[PDB]
Amino acid sequence: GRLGKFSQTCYNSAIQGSVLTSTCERTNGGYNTSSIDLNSVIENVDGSLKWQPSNFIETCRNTQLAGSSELAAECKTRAQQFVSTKINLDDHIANIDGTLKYEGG
Ligand code: NA
Ligand code: NA
Repeated sequence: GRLGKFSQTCYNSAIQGSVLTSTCERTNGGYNTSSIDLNSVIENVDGSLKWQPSNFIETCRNTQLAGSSELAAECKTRAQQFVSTKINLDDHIANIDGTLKYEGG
């Protein structure tokens, strides 16, 4: 399961806020410096940093809009059974001058 392992062929890595920057070896020699913002892939669960789960489409089926604003679907529990669920998209999706935009807690 060899996902990741950037550190093996990079150096001068550092973190500032949510951003990792490092200088990494290219396939045919030479280096490149790049950054990755970790806010979209790591989350704080009750004081513990965790990798965010796979996109919900991987573990949910039959997604649809129920009525004017609810996302409904059937999703897998940790025990791997599908159950019904819904979420009101009006909670956090706004019309900003004609375009759908997220506004989070
Ligand atoms: Na560079
Ligand atoms: Na505006």
